[PDB]
Amino acid sequence: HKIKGTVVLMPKNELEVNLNAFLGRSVSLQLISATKADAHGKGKVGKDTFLEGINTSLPTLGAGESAFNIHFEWDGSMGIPGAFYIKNYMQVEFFLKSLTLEAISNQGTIRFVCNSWVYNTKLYKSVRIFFANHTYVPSETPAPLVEYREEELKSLRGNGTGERKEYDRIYDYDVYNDLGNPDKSEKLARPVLGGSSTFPYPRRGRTGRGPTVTDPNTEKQGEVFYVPRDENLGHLKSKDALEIGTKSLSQIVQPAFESAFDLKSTPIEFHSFQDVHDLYEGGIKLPRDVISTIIPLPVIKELYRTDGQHILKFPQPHVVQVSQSAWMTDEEFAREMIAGVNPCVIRGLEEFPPKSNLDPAIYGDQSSKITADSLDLDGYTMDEALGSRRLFMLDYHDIFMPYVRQINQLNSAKTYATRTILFLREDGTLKPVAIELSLPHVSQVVLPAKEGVESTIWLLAKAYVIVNDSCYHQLMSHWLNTHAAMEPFVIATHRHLSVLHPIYKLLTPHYRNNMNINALARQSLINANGIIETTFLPSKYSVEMSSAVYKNWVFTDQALPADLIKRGVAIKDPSTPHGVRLLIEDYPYAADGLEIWAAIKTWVQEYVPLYYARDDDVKNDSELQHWWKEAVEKGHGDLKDKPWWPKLQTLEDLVEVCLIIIWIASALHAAVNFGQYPYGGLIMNRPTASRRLLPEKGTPEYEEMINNHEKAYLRTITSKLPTLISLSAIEILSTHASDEVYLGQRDNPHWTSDSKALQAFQKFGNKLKEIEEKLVRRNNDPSLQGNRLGPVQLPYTLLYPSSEEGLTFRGIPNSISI
Ligand SMILES: [Fe+3]
Repeated sequence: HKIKGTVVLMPKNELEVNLNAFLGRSVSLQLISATKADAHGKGKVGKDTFLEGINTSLPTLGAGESAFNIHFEWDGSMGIPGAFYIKNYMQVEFFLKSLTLEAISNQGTIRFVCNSWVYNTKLYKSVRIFFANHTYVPSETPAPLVEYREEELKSLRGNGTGERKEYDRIYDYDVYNDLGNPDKSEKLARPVLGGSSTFPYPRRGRTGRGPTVTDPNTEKQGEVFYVPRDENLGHLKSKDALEIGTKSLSQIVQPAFESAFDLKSTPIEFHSFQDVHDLYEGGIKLPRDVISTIIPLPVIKELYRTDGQHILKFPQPHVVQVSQSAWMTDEEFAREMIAGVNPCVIRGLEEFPPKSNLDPAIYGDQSSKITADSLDLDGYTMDEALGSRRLFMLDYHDIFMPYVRQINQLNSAKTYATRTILFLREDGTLKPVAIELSLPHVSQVVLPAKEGVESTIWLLAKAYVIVNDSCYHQLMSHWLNTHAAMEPFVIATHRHLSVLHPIYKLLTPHYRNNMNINALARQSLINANGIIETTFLPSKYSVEMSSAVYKNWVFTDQALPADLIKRGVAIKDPSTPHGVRLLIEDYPYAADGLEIWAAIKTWVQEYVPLYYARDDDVKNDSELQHWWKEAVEKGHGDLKDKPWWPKLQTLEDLVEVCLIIIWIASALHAAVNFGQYPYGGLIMNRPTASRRLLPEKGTPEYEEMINNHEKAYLRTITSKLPTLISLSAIEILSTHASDEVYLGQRDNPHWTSDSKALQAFQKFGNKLKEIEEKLVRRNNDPSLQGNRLGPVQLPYTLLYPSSEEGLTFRGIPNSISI
């Protein structure tokens, strides 16, 4: 007869960085039948129904939320509602949370989970439609809803043309042709990444602003880089809009810092290690007009403590919280390769010497010059060490050698291509035993030393290694393997899986804020003269170097067990719980990771069978098949010919693909992202650039090395000004916003009506709490102190599932959210 409903929404003002106006004829809803169809087979549509009154007597409401009453006339000819249209006649958009229809019983309640911005009706080509929270593979869709389902998908795809506007909900692909700024200056031209065999690259979200005047292949600049509207996350609290901090850092803060150095208001260079420690003790003193430009900015103002006049004070990095000098030890240098910011590059060594795969015609003999007899392996012979699998390496030789010549031509950059040899001691810790520093076209081996000028040469050798590692970490482990690799799957999901689809509901929580942070990164982080180019060694070659590495990116090798085996740090072993035996038993990233991997695997294995009983059902799901086809052939289309792509013809394939996607977006990104300021907030520990080669004997640079090793170090690594910018950047990227959604959580508890899926999700969340307790016990186990805490006394918490807000060195978000 009449159906009572409650609409929950958020006015615009609540999510930026008058309630009676919603009443009257301002907002119309029309219910759509799931069971009665018109003559053309489409669900019957009801009459325009308007919000009747405010509902303050609702206790479930959250911050910024308002609830409205509504009553629908729905007679016996109309059936059961499964969807609704909404039309906003106001001039201002609002954020629609939910619609709930009440019935005589609690089972007869129908829930609509919306979470979508609704703009004025005149801006939309099609009326906004929303579905109830029932889950349906395509063949199970109630017949009267079939055409609505497909038409909404078509609306989300668009036609591949047009400039995208703020309120568009159109997902499509384009190449990375929007990073250069040639119309401003020819020196800001950058290669188009993607769509060629020279520069393969994952696609990003299409924006459609059109060509520059000087280069038809490059996309012109804009003040706002479009993302589909519901990707562009609002926040209740402006301090949680961390993603906009990078834009302010580049466009406002960096020019202000630069002015202070131009005017010689502060020393241009660090002169001692104390000058660096000062940054988080008494602070750095800057002119008042610089401070007054910085501290009124949202987000930016949270990065520093200030006296309001002259002081900016950075927070104390975790890595120096117990020992100011432990970072200099060989033990910590080695330990951070398995428990640091970038713990996933080290490889097992099964032959010696290590060899290069580079073309000898271009580079020279590239056989390693390290000799077995020069190494102190704690009394082991090389034969013994290899055979017991105690030798490991951090090999950046082949990755960097193709670019060293171009980098070293730049004015203030000089680098080597490095290899580091590591030995696994009988006590279970890694020992660095040699570093090889190579140039193309002298190339030196450096051995550990604790005394004399040689100990300084060794300290500098470690710095060149970490410059390699930092660049690889930021551009490859972090930017390429998580942010960039994931965006094509986000695009494909929205274009081809209905909101009704079980796999849409499984994956989309692991996409939150991903396209948004990436678009802001294209604008201010990885663009020409952006933050990365300004602060990291390779300058304008940074992003294209990640294209060279993408040539070898393999989707199925992103699975954690596969990665460990590929790198030779584990072996296949069915006698173990996880199917792999670690060659470095105490390996913190891998040992904790395997626990998280297994819990996600169990969740996916218990969810997929709820909707697919047999391999046939996977093959016959046309949305799933279109989704995976497009993700590979367009989204990662430069690699579409590779044989290792799963074909998605079996349940096992579907589980594997979903598990890998969830892994990349949650635990992998967390493990490489949230340690950036904790380890790298001391620039000497994680230098981002090197500016000169090793001094030659008999030069004043060499004499300086003998008499003042701290100054020799600081002249080698990142200069003070880029240090200040990069520390601010990585402080932002290392912070959890207070509205983060962590692994095992979801934003709405009624995301599906299927009680079976809800219970399996409850079990997943409980397992994560069990694992966190297990990991806590590992960090309290004295036998594992050597690798989990190290000389820096910093327990490895980066894979604890839960976290409070802030710069916490722990917590696994669902998604690539920062
Ligand atoms: Fe990130």
